[PDB]
Amino acid sequence: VRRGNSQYPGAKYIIRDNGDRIDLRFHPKPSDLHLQTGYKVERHMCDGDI
Amino acid sequence: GAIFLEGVTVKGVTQVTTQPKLGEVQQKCHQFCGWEGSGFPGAQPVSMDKQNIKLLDLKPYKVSWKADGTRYMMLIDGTNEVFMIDRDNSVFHVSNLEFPFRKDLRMHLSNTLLDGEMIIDRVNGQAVPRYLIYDIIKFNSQPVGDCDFNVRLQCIEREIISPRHEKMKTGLIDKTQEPFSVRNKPFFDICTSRKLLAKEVSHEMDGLIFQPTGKYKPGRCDDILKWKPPSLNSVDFRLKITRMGGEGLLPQNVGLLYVGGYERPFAQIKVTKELKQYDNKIIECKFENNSWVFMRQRTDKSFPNAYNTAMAVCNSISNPVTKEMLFEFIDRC
Amino acid sequence: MFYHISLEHEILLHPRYFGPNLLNTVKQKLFTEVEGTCTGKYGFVIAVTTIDNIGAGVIQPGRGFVLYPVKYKAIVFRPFKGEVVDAVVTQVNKVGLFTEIGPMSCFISRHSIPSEMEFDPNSNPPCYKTMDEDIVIQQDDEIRLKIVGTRVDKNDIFAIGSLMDDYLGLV
Amino acid sequence: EEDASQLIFPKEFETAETLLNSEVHMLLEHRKQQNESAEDEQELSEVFMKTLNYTARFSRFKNRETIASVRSLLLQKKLHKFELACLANLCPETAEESKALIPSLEGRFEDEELQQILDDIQTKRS
RNA sequence: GUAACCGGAGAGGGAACCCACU
Repeated sequence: VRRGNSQYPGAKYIIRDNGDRIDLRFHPKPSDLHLQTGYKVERHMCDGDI
Repeated sequence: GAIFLEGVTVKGVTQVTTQPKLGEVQQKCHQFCGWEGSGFPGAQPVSMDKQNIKLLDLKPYKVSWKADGTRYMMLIDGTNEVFMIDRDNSVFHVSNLEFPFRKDLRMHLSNTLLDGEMIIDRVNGQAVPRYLIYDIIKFNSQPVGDCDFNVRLQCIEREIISPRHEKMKTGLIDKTQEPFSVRNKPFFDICTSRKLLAKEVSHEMDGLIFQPTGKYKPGRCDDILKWKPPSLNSVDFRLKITRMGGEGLLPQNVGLLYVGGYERPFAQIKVTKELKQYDNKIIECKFENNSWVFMRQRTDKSFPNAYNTAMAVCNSISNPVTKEMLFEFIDRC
Repeated sequence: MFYHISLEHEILLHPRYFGPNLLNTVKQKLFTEVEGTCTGKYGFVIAVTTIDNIGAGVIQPGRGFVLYPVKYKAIVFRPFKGEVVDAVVTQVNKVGLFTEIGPMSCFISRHSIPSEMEFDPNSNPPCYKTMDEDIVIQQDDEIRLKIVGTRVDKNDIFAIGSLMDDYLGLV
Repeated sequence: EEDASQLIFPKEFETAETLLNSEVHMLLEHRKQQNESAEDEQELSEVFMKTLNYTARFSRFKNRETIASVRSLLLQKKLHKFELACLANLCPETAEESKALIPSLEGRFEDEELQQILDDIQTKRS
């Protein structure tokens, strides 16, 4: 997530338990970059993905 | 709300709701400050950190110490035309303050903007509201705000504090009849503040505020650094005590610490019934450990402070700047 | 009226609650979800005395959640159009009298109040009183009441009562 | 259509067992003792507290065996199940009062038997 | 430590025909 969308091995969205969707590619405020164990992160396709 | 000074009521100070004069006062305050946005046009300090403290050696500074008060701007534009402005941009009308002109004592100041505080000072066991003039913005259409900081301090002194004393010396102004005292906030060199922290006023001091000698700039001024004791820390949290139990999860109640302009819970607090009274109310919190905890509830404020404010305070509390921590840092110079 | 009924409910469990104690967490979830709850059809669910049966939980396809059909005995309170129960006063007001029944709160109106129960604003506590000054209805008094109509508000039941009926008054 | 006087009850709600204030109190106090022990449990609801203090102030007889005795003796006489608990909660002192409070009993049983049942109820009153 | 100064707004018709790709 800290790498983000610009760098390829990164994430595009981070989805929280409430369902709030944060977009990583447009200036994410450093507060919501932090993540807990319940959240989902939409990483890019990587090696070994099926 | 509209409360001039919390704790003590001051006679003659009257909040004004009348839109025609409110608009003129606010707009011409913006005009005097050359302030881009809306709201409070005055210069706003920032909390000191490891990066801020460097700025002290890059350029000379003047020092004063923060005392408990509310941010408050006097606009002097006539005999009774004194409209009185706080950080919330609210305007109050004060009656009996008269500002003599130094050349003609019968002439009163106009188009003058001062920077100061309402501080309650208990002397002889009685609360005496006082105004400390630490900066001047505008003076009789002259751009004194573009002058040097020491120059503006001397304008404050000679043009305001002295003519009034001249007129109480002759009795044409009565110190007893004015609603509250008017003074200038004392300023010293960076060397003097070291004695402040054999410090016998260590408990009587709320912190330090450092003023650069440069020209006045409105809004957020990055090189004006306030020093706040870390153990004494501290933001206005808008709280929604919420029973957040996710789908498939045991229902749980938590306190969500919201801030200004950020739609999501900035942080969480250990919600408790002894904290349930102030449901949906603006509060201050202390970040001693990884948990923000409640000291006092601010009924006066209605909005949580900004996200950048939250960031600045988080950085400041993460690097606790203590009196011994900067004492040596200036003693080396 | 208070009852003892068996009810059916299905609770979803997050996979993190599976643990070594899943049934205890199921019991806790059912308690926290149906304790103090209100339904317009069945009335107030005061407490669950026991859980009759906990069925086989089905794993939702595409979702980690598991739902258990649960049988449990619970005590319910749902009032009637036509039942009579004793009630306790909470507030005296000129529009009417506020009285408290179990969990639910109902009010008696002045026109439903018999005309003998005159108002006494000037009594230090506001009172409902006769001209003969015999019956004194006041704060915290326990009274008989006849509940005629019920309303559902945010899935919570409030009702209204009548007091014209005979013998129906102060205990 | 749902009327207590004419004895229309929902079909889903027909077979439920009706309860007394005193036995509701003993059940709720059992639950309170269960929750105060075995800590790390949710705090009881305001509804629970209101029902508990209501049935405490409205408890007719505290004895547990008295509950079973009055239940058994009144059910031995052929009466509808809903009427047992309402009669025992109201505790009328005269059969005229009992018939006024519950119109269903009006004409169901004679005055002498109804008053004898009521007198037994006040006899077991604590 | 101000009345966040706008809140990142992206959703951008459709039908028809023609050519072309595997």
